[PDB]
Amino acid sequence: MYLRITNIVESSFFTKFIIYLIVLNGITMGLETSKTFMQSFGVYTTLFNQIVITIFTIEIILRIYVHRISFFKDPWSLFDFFVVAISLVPTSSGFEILRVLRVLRLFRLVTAVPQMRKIVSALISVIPGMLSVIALMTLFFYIFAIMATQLFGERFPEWFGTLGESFYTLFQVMTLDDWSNGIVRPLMEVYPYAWVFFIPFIFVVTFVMINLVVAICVD
Amino acid sequence: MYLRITNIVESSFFTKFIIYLIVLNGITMGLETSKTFMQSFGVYTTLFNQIVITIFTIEIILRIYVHRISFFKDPWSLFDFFVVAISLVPTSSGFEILRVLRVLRLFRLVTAVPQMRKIVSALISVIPGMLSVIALMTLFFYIFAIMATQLFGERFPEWFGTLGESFYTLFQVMTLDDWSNGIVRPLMEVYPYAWVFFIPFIFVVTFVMINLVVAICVD
Amino acid sequence: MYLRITNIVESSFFTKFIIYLIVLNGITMGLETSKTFMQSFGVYTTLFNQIVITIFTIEIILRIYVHRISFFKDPWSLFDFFVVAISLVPTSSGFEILRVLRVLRLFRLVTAVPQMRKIVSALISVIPGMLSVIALMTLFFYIFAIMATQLFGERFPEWFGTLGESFYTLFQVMTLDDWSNGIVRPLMEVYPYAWVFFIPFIFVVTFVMINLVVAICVD
Amino acid sequence: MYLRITNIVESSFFTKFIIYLIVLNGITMGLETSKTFMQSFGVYTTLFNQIVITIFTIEIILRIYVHRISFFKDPWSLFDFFVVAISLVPTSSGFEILRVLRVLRLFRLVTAVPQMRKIVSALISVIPGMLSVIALMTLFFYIFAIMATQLFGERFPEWFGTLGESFYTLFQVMTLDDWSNGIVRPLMEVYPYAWVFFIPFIFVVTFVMINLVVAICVD
Ligand SMILES: [Ca+2]
Ligand SMILES: [Ca+2]
Ligand SMILES: [Ca+2]
Repeated sequence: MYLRITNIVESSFFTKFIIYLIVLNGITMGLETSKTFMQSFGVYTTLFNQIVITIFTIEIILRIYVHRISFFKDPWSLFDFFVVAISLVPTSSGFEILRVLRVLRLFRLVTAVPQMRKIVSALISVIPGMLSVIALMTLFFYIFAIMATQLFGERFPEWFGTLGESFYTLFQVMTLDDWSNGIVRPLMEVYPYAWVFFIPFIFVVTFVMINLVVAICVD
Repeated sequence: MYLRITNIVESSFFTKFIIYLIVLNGITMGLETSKTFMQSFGVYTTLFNQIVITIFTIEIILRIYVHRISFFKDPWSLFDFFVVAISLVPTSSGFEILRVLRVLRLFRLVTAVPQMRKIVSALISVIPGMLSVIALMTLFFYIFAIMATQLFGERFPEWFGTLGESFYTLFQVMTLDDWSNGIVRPLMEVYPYAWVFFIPFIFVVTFVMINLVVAICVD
Repeated sequence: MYLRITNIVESSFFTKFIIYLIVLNGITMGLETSKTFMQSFGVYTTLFNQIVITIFTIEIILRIYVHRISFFKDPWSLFDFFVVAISLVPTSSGFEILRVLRVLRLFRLVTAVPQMRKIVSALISVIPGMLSVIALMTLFFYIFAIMATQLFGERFPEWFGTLGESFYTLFQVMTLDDWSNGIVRPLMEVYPYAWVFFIPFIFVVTFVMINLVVAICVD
Repeated sequence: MYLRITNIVESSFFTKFIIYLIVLNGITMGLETSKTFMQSFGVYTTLFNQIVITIFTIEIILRIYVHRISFFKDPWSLFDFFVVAISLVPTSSGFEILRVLRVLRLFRLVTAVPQMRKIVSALISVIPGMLSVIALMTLFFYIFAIMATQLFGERFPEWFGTLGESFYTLFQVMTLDDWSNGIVRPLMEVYPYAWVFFIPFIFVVTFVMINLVVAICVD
């Protein structure tokens, strides 16, 4: 039966049927957004939803008999396994985020269509050439975040009262979002010299980000 | 009579006469901004307007004889038809935006002057080389915008209550505009982990956006 | 006497004596900032100022005999002329910005020193290959600024009441400064669809601005 | 004993032991953040901290015998000296930042592990190409800041009262952070024309910065 199903699986119709289902389930989940639509046709939605999840498990079952170990060594394959997995956890218990993480299956439209795969892969491909810097930054963030927590988190615990918060705040300064009037100006009403901490910080972190951008304009 | 008018239309004088009306009508439309100017010379400029709109339809009518099916296959030409057409719809009824859309005819200074035409075309040509990325992002937005609406729209309907509002809010976070103490920090007062949605969101969407600019610094 | 003075003017001493005066006057101007320093050594600094102003006119006089027609055709020279002229307008009368524009003489350190000259010139030379785009943008701003004054100016005059006010607002949105919470969200409390005016505006204006940056990494 | 020690110091195991201590003292400093942790394991860590500091002074002493004058001419060596020297100053007297600047020793994970040094050096190397511009700007910032103080610091001393305050404000306007609603709009309720000072200031300073980024994407 193997070469029967391997012919079924590899069939354009099967792929196109899958891609068709995604773009239908995509449309379905945007309608699940409306409180109106849900009162009207929620049942229609929840069963069509449960149907699709079965069909996707069927497919993923078939897809593995036809690739075995080659499958679990394929990123894209792995992804699809993992996304439908989430979608499988019951409509109750644990963390309600799961019910929400389900919408991640609309990322299968990226996986099931090349060019997208191309583009995604084009994008991803740039990452390893950056991990040298990224690690540099995270070391930097970590070091300043600790200075911040023990320089400012007593009078300003919302922003710096905890390592986690200093990170968050330092990240915010880095996106340069409301970073003067929002955070540094106030800091200075108590600590005149907070500009000595954050102006160097800004320079470093912005400079680095410019280099990292130009690095992707080279390789 | 064809070659008579095909010599009128195709003439230098004709083109430079059209350009002369545009830069005149453009100056006329900025004087219609002032409530003062309108109480004195308002009548002058309303007629001057109807005059030019005639002249432009006369011209467009002429322009079509001289070109026929060639004309409805030229972008720049089509534009001028559509823009003058908008300028024809009576100063009443339906919606008033059409009265406001009339100011789009000053885009003819682009259409009817090279260099501008050149420069506009330079920019536009880059678009098809982005459409892979653009599509990617829209799918990304769509996925997150749905996830946000069902994670935050109950307590925070201003921002995430409707699919569209999540789109809007998400675009805002992307421009990195007051996303911290303007959206995220609030959200957190209720959903401590909301950083886990938005910090990732930010990496991806800024990352991508960096690439898309590096692409346009290659082609 | 000409070649005697033409030897004074071209003299390394003279050149370096000017450079010496600038950096001294510059330091003098940041001391004039302090209310304290002015209550102590104000008269010192006022005379030291009038002195230098003569020295710079004497020089610019000497400089002209030595160069004649050649001098009013040298950018860096013309500047130096005009910027000293400003410094000559009596410590009174007309506008008091003239008392303030006097600190533009410290832009002579750019003129009277190469490398600076080099770099400034390097920068400036990019401008002409941008005027095609800059033109395009101005037309765009002007078109959208008009629309906005006749679409939000009536209820929202602080931000769109006048053609000038809209230009400013539009410039603010373009720099993405508080554009959503500060501008578009409010607007939208009255005009639900203002987003249809601003999101496109923002795409266009930033796209164009991306190109112009890549343009200065082609040339 | 020189070659005995020159073989200890230069040894891989000595390096890998130093890197191992950094990564441990690193972890331990992010734990000293928790007030909880300090009330339980505080003594453990303060002792652990004083230990490593000796080990680092021992090492830095050893490192010097093995290199002599070659050592105080190596950036990376000097750094480690100065950072450990700070850490040597007793847990008392003076400013309190020295007790905080102590966390700068986690910058040794950069100095004493290749790849970072590479990347760091790749960064720094770019700086010399920038110092021509950087200077230009700093003359500019100095010039406008003086103008600003005498144009706006009487009504608006928070932001422009002092030469230093204007620096800071100008820096802020440059990062484009809340610059309209937060600074320039206000100024305008008193000085209608301040946009004439800040629109140009913004152009100039953003232009320059675009070049400077394009400069680094070529050299
Ligand atoms: Ca910003
Ligand atoms: Ca901002
Ligand atoms: Ca803000």
